[PDB]
Amino acid sequence: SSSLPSFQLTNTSTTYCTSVTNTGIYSCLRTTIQLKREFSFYLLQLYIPSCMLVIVSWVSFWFDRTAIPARVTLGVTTLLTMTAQSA
Amino acid sequence: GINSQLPPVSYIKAIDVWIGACMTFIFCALLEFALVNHIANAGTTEWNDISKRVDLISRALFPVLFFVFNILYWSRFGH
Ligand SMILES: CC[C@H](C)[C@H]1O[C@]2(CC[C@@H]1C)C[C@@H]1C[C@@H](C/C=C(\C)[C@@H](O[C@H]3C[C@H](OC)[C@@H](O[C@H]4C[C@H](OC)[C@@H](O)[C@H](C)O4)[C@H](C)O3)[C@@H](C)/C=C/C=C3\CO[C@@H]4[C@H](O)C(C)=C[C@@H](C(=O)O1)[C@]34O)O2
Ligand SMILES: *[C@@H]1O[C@H](CO)[C@@H](O)[C@H](O)[C@H]1NC(C)=O
Ligand SMILES: CCCCCCCCCCC
Ligand SMILES: CCCCCCCC
Ligand SMILES: [Cl-]
Repeated sequence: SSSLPSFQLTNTSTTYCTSVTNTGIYSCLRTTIQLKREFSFYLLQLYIPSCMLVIVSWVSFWFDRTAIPARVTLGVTTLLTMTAQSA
Repeated sequence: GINSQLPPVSYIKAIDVWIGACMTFIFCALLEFALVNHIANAGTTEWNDISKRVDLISRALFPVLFFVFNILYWSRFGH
């Protein structure tokens, strides 16, 4: 688990997968590990920064309606950045 | 860029604390712009000079706070 940083090995199972083929019936075992993706990364590199990006788009609601350049610059920049991050 | 050369982990790295903080100082700068500009266009001169006051305070408070942060940060992770 220490050499597996990105996931968390939650459960394992030991089963049989014997199957019938055209050349005959072959005995078969199957071991199965269950990997749960770590969330800390995606919280910090995706969710948090996107909220922070969406929240920025709101601070333009507090700029006077006359200064529209400021509003557009915010709304547009956050939108572009949103795209980049997703890419 | 930095986070791209790293494996997704389950803990908060010291790098994260430093990026996140600088992120905030810039976010609050924007917030300040809005606050200042909003109370500025208010008809009364009562708010107008308050608007001026916020800038004066910010011009010093921000650097000071950022300096304080650096001190706390480096003492905590430079050890
Ligand atoms: C707080 C979100 C809002 C939107 C704020 O965002 C900003 C400013 C605007 C808003 C107020 C910007 C944001 C940082 C935050 C400030 C956050 C910190 C200074 C640190 O984190 C805080 C909160 C965190 O818990 C959310 C908490 O961890 C706890 C709780 C967790 O579980 C709930 C748990 O997992 C954990 C184990 O223990 C932590 C101790 O302390 C710091 C760690 C955050 C770093 C953030 C980032 C670093 O690189 C990321 C990315 O490369 C990028 C481009 C944007 C950054 C960002 O998004 O910057 C980024 O994602 O503020
Ligand atoms: C792990 O645990 C749960 C509960 O026992 C079970 O439903 C799941 O199928 C298991 N996964 C594996 C891969 O063994
Ligand atoms: C009374 C106001 C004095 C403001 C000084 C601001 C200095 C900022 C320096 C940032 C490096
Ligand atoms: C650790 C976050 C510090 C944010 C300070 C912001 C001051 C305007
Ligand atoms: Cl631009």
